[PDB]
Amino acid sequence: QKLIANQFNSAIGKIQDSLSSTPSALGKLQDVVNQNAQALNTLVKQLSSNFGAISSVLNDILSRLDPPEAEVQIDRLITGRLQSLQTYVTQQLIRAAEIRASANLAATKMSECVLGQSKRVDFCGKGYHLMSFPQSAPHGVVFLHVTYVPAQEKNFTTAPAICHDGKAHFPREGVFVSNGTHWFVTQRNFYEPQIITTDNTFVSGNCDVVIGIVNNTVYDPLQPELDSFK
Amino acid sequence: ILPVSMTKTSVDCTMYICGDSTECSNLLLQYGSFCTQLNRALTGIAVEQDKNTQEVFAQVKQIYKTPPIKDFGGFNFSQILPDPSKPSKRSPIEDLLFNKVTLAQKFNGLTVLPPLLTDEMIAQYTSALLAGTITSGWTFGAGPALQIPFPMQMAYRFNGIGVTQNVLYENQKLIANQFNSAIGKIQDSLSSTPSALGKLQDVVNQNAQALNTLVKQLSSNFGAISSVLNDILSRLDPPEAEVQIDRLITGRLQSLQTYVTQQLIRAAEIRASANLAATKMSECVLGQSKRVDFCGKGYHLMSFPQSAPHGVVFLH
Amino acid sequence: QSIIAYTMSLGAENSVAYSNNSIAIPTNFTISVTTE
Ligand SMILES: *[C@@H]1O[C@H](CO)[C@@H](O[C@@H]2O[C@H](CO)[C@@H](O)[C@H](O)[C@H]2NC(C)=O)[C@H](O)[C@H]1NC(C)=O
Ligand SMILES: *[C@@H]1O[C@H](CO)[C@@H](O)[C@H](O)[C@H]1NC(C)=O
Ligand SMILES: *[C@@H]1O[C@H](CO)[C@@H](O)[C@H](O)[C@H]1NC(C)=O
Ligand SMILES: *[C@@H]1O[C@H](CO)[C@@H](O)[C@H](O)[C@H]1NC(C)=O
Ligand SMILES: *[C@@H]1O[C@H](CO)[C@@H](O)[C@H](O)[C@H]1NC(C)=O
Ligand SMILES: *[C@@H]1O[C@H](CO)[C@@H](O)[C@H](O)[C@H]1NC(C)=O
Repeated sequence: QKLIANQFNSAIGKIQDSLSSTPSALGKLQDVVNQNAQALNTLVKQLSSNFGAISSVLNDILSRLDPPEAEVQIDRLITGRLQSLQTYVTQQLIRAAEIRASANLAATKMSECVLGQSKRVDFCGKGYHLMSFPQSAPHGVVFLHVTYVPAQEKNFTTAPAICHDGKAHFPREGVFVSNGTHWFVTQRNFYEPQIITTDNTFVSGNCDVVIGIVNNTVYDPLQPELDSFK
Repeated sequence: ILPVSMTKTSVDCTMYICGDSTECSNLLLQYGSFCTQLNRALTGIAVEQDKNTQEVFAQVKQIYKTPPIKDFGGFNFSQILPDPSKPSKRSPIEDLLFNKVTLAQKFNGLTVLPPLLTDEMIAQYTSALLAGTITSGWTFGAGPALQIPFPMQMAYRFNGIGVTQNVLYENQKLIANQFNSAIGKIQDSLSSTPSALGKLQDVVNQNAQALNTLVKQLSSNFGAISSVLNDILSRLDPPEAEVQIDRLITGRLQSLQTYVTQQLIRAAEIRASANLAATKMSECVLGQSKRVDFCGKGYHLMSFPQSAPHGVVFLH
Repeated sequence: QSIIAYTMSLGAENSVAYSNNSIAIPTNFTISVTTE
């Protein structure tokens, strides 16, 4: 417990340094702001164009020109400005459609990773999911996924089954390993070996169909209780 | 079969609309900055297409290989691993897929940019994924790769769907034979159906039709006296030829805007499948799926990825 | 001190010591925190 708590504290200490020292960590949140600003600035700047008219501002066009020769220039300017507004509206629609798809995923991740524990691989982090915490951002959300990563592996030799008294024994929820001479039962995700016993193994069939079976002895808990009772 | 990316195209306004005409270029300058934003949108689409292929295949930082001696407990795996005999280093199924789908011109300021990841790199990525999932189970998607004999990994995967370990061990030869027969029949099923791979040819044909339609619009009067700028200029007074020039400019600009908008919509719909292929890779390939009808039809055991011209093929 | 142009390297390369009666089991773990 103490080692795990210390590891968690150190990992949650490192994250602030990683966010601060490394720049451009929030590029995804800034790209949308930059795109919106660029689109709006382009829309505003398009008011200085004349689209073939003698002037851009309407005041001078109405001033120095008679109405009969002004109903053409004004109409051309109106057509240009309407065509400039339509594209902005359409691009905003497309960007909103993209942001909605990016926010549905955030809602799904919140529901299925903060309020529970995820079993799907690589949905929430790299490793085996334990828990995650949400944090707010200027226009988004930041998740801190806590995961479990194994390390310091060692190699053994294994067998699929154990033959004893003409019976084949399979592990219940583990594997059979060997440190060179003896045989143990351990969980697959962590090395914690135990003596082979008729409690963590079950019998099914004999030792002819299975290929790769080995020979060993299976401890019986009833042996010493018989001798203890006179 | 899932498509992950399409071709990248770059369009130049000046060459497409004007055609190295000084009068047209000077006259076009009064419309503002339509072409800067058109080029920006096309470049954004191209960069998105480059990003799409990286999130599907580039999921392993390390390149694994299968041992030179192959004895996987009776399972064949010869139809999916790369073949040293072939000079392209591709599996027979990948070769069949590449032969089954087959695809040029460059005019009027329209260019096609080559992809960043060449097909050899995609094949290498898929080979690494296969050689990692065969000799190491699903452990290489969480931490370091840990070896485990293949029959034991299959016994692990049988426990996931609720069948005890001994079912596999007492039926190992039968299961191996069934798997080999299914793998063998997959090639014949894929090769003898002329519409199996129609999810990618649809994309290719749609892009080709769009590009062909865009170029065909260069030969329309739009109300002017000719579709060629030089013929208009030579057979009319250039001081009073601005009406025809402006009409042609308006028509060509409208065509370009329509093409760009439809390309944006198509890219938005392609990304929705590029984001599904990555999820399927992560969940079916790097692990085992308990979700119903996600990876195949039935109880999932394992999946194998195969590359395609512009997609990916999963064998569930 | 210059600008160079090379061909991409896909990543680190290794081979797993696969055998038909060999297994590797981790003996420790680490707790990591990610950002998204
Ligand atoms: C593997 O672990 C077993 C279990 O401890 C070792 O067997 C022990 O060896 C010591 C040293 O001779 C004895 O004092 C113990 O009584 C043994 N215990 C058992 C369970 O019999 C064994 O030496 C280790 N190494 C190998 C290669 O098997
Ligand atoms: C681990 O691998 C080494 C390789 O040289 C081998 O000698 C050793 O016996 C293995 N450990 C086992 C099987 O306990
Ligand atoms: C592993 O391969 C060796 C070499 O052929 C063989 O002798 C041995 O019986 C095999 N073990 C298994 C997994 O049955
Ligand atoms: C293992 O046990 C079986 C069952 O009694 C016996 O027939 C065999 O000779 C023993 N030796 C082996 C193959 O390990
Ligand atoms: C796989 O099947 C082929 C069929 O021709 C056979 O020649 C080969 O020995 C088998 N084993 C492997 C792994 O290639
Ligand atoms: C496991 O890692 C911890 C990290 O502090 C270390 O203290 C410990 O000695 C390691 N033990 C093993 C089993 O490698």
